[PDB]
Amino acid sequence: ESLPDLKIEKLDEGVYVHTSFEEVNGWGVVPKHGLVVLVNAEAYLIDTPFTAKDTEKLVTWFVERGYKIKGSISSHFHSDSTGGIEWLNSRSIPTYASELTNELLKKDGKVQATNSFSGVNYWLVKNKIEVFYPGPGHTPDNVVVWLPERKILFGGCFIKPYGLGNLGDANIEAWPKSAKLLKSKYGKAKLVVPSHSEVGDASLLKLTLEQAVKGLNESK
Ligand SMILES: [Zn+2]
Ligand SMILES: [Zn+2]
Repeated sequence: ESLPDLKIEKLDEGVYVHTSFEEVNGWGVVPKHGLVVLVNAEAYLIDTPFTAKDTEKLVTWFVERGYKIKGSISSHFHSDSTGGIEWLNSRSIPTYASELTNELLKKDGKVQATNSFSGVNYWLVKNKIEVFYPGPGHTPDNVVVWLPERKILFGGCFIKPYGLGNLGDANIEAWPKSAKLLKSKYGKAKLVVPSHSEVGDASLLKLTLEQAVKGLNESK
């Protein structure tokens, strides 16, 4: 009835932070950040909004300012990251997903991305966008997206300094190990964009690490 409208804010050179909302069973509504990275005249969707409406608005807002949407990539199989894939597929816009996240969607009777990748890393665009997989954590497929020439890290729902959040499809045992490996590879971070918290810096990495180890202990 009353849910904030899609917000698109500029983050750096060609990087935009997009936020959509959705009523789940928390203290009500919960915001979710994603990103549009502009390479040249080509935009890329790092995670999509929860719905087609928000995904349709986001796309056109960029197409309006003369940018062709080259594709999207989802961080994990959940909805704050895969909802708008459907809309995108019908408009036949290249959609990407990890082979584990596309398997998980399938499992849930959800439409699948039209492009898969595997391995510890994938260059969506060779020297500008890397997708890294530190290992099971928030969910078992969650990936992280790295912006080389800007030191920005999109860590979606994996990065959660203040609270682990939805433990639904977690791997509490391994989150600490992945959280540790992630702090190592990309500690060279300028910015770190969580899915449900204010933008940060290398510190959100150490925070989620303690947050995760505590979660592991706090269960045994
Ligand atoms: Zn999630
Ligand atoms: Zn989430």
